[PDB]
Amino acid sequence: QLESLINKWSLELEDQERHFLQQATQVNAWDRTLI
Amino acid sequence: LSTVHPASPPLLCTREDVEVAESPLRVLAETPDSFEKHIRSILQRSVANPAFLKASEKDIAPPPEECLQLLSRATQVFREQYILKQDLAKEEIQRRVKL
Amino acid sequence: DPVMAGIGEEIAHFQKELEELKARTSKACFQ
Repeated sequence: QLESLINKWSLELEDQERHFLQQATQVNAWDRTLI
Repeated sequence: LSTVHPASPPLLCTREDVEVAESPLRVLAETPDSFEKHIRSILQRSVANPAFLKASEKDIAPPPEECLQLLSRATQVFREQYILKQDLAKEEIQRRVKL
Repeated sequence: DPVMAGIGEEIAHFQKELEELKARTSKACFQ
């Protein structure tokens, strides 16, 4: 059982890692626009 | 991953700003990945929990004590290598968006 | 059993930290 919580919490943290990268991509577009 | 990524340089954001006429950001237009690569550096893991094979409908049930140490090993690695780095990435995006 | 209780309370705490992380990320309106 415990295996299926740990393996799940990995994927649900890698999902937030993917969200923070896309937020950084969006800021980079406004960054250049203000240069 | 399609590439063996080496580790990036230590944190391009321990800068104090100085005003004469020009923006400190001009140097960060030269490489299109610049800010996203700094966030991808802050997120760079140095330990992870392995993917675990499920227990079988013929296995012996383990002592509770092994299961506590396996849980604390796993939650420590999540706290130290994911959660802390995601709040550091959040403070970096908060500092960048404000500027 | 107390070991089988502490395992339950850390599983409840750490998933609360993960849901309070998701609730700290999804409120970061970067514009």
